[PDB]
Amino acid sequence: MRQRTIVCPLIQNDGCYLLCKMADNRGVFPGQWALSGGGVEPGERIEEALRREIREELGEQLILSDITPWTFRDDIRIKTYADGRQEEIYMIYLIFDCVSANRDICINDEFQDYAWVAPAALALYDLNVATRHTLALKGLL
Repeated sequence: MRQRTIVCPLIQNDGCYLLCKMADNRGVFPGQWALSGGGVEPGERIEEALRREIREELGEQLILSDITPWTFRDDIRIKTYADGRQEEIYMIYLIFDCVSANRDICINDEFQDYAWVAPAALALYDLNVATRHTLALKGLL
């Protein structure tokens, strides 16, 4: 029963949403599509954590017009060990609406590809579970 808080940006430009394709040895299923995001370090505000993770994962050339808190949600993930023993990980997600003023992306090693996706197409991507739950809540699927 361990605990993680994740800050997640939902980045939009010109009506399209940014999705990133996870690198081939990341995730339980490799090469799923996802929102970027990460944890909040001791000593940092949640918006400071968000902006740092954007720069790290998507590069310094991406210019944000604004960032607004949207909503939160939670999930339990199970980690199953080699002998079938399990541990639960309790995740809280803090989701921000982000509008970017441009589309210049430089992905880091966590990702292998990215796309700017029309809302109608989002559901059809092989989204990871977290990303599907988030976009579903937003009414985009």
